[PDB]
Amino acid sequence: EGKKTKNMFLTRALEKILADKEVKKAHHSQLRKACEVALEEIKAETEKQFIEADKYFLPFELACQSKCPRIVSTSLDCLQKLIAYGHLTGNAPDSTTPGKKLIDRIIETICGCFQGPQTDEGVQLQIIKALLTAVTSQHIEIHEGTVLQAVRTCYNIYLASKNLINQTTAKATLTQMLNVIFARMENQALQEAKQMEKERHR
Amino acid sequence: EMRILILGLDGAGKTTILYRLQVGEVVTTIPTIGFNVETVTYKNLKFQVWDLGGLTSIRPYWRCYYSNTDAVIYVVDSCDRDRIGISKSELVAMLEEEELRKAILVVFANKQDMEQAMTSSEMANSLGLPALKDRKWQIFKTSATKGTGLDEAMEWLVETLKSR
Ligand SMILES: Nc1nc2c(ncn2[C@@H]2O[C@H](COP(=O)(O)OP(=O)(O)OP(=O)(O)O)[C@@H](O)[C@H]2O)c(=O)[nH]1
Ligand SMILES: [Cl-]
Ligand SMILES: [Cl-]
Ligand SMILES: [Cl-]
Ligand SMILES: [Cl-]
Ligand SMILES: [Cl-]
Ligand SMILES: [Cl-]
Ligand SMILES: [Cl-]
Ligand SMILES: [Mg+2]
Ligand SMILES: [Mg+2]
Ligand SMILES: [Mg+2]
Ligand SMILES: [Mg+2]
Ligand code: NA
Ligand code: NA
Ligand code: NA
Ligand code: NA
Ligand code: NA
Ligand code: NA
Ligand code: NA
Ligand code: NA
Ligand code: NA
Ligand code: NA
Ligand code: NA
Ligand code: NA
Ligand code: NA
Repeated sequence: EGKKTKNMFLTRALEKILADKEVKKAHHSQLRKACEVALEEIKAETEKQFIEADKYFLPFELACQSKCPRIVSTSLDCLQKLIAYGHLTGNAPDSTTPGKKLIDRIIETICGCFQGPQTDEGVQLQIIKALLTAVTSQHIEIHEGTVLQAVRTCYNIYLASKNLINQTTAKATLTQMLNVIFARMENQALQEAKQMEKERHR
Repeated sequence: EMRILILGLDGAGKTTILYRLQVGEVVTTIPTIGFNVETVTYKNLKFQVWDLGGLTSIRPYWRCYYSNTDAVIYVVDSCDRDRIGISKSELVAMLEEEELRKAILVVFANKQDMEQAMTSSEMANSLGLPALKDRKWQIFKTSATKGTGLDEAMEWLVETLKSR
């Protein structure tokens, strides 16, 4: 089953960004441009004919860097839906980056939306959700430095947050994230051992 | 302002219901792993609605989110005859939890749009809803793929929250 849903998320999120007030300003002009350019391509390719999300990360990274919680939340929610549905894999390494890939840069952008207690509470929540999804996603391979970063960010939110709902979520998210990571490590060890037993038989 | 959880076994239609309530569309979904959370507005109380995964391995995490929960929407596959005993088992477990003592229960017999579906009564039985006390609750036939049931169930729920 091949899906329209990827596209709806990408386009509707971009539209919501472009539709927001504070993005009209020249102060968010780069963001405005990025979103219009991305849209100009996704629309142009959707009437023709797969749409590859990896190429369109720039508007979301920029939205995340905005000084408007509204823009940031919208960006974070879209990224979580993108990663979750497996449209945003991020398996291409930038230049200085390796041994790291696009995905590590995406998780890092997510983590950087948290600036301490003063961070908007809805953006906090959005950060917890997206990290949980990222870290528990079976599609993507995440560098362990990026894993530890994800982990540290959730725990920081848990300490610093004034919002009890957010604290508890952070708490629950950490436990699940950790349990998943460890389950996954143990299973990888298992597969490696099995291959090795198989090779052992020349 | 009001905290709502959507719970139930995997495949039941929790996530589809979620986005059918938020933007009135049938979204294509994946098995939920990490929670979903959305702001929903039925005229006119503000809702924070949480959607957790119903896979076996995720269910123990449900209670981590019972804190301060105002109401629970519990979603059951009306065609899952094999597993309705498990929905009961889980529904029983969660309503034994002290953090949910004053939460409103709403059951969605989902996938009613299909012919193989069980009835409201048969399902309310198999989930042991009559033996519930002191619990405020009601069961509702629904299809999330179509529109049937959602508006009646939400209206009930909304009134019941006000009333309390
Ligand atoms: N026929 C019919 N199918 C439905 C209905 N609601 C959901 N489905 C389908 O059942 C499957 C499960 O939908 P989801 O909403 O993802 O189920 P879920 O409750 O979130 O399951 P988990 O995320 O694994 O916990 C999907 O393929 C839906 O298309 C319904 O009302 N009628
Ligand atoms: Cl998010
Ligand atoms: Cl920090
Ligand atoms: Cl705030
Ligand atoms: Cl753990
Ligand atoms: Cl070898
Ligand atoms: Cl605990
Ligand atoms: Cl009650
Ligand atoms: Mg089922
Ligand atoms: Mg789901
Ligand atoms: Mg779900
Ligand atoms: Mg409302
Ligand atoms: Na437009
Ligand atoms: Na445009
Ligand atoms: Na193409
Ligand atoms: Na949002
Ligand atoms: Na490795
Ligand atoms: Na909150
Ligand atoms: Na619509
Ligand atoms: Na509260
Ligand atoms: Na069945
Ligand atoms: Na009890
Ligand atoms: Na108490
Ligand atoms: Na009583
Ligand atoms: Na009605």
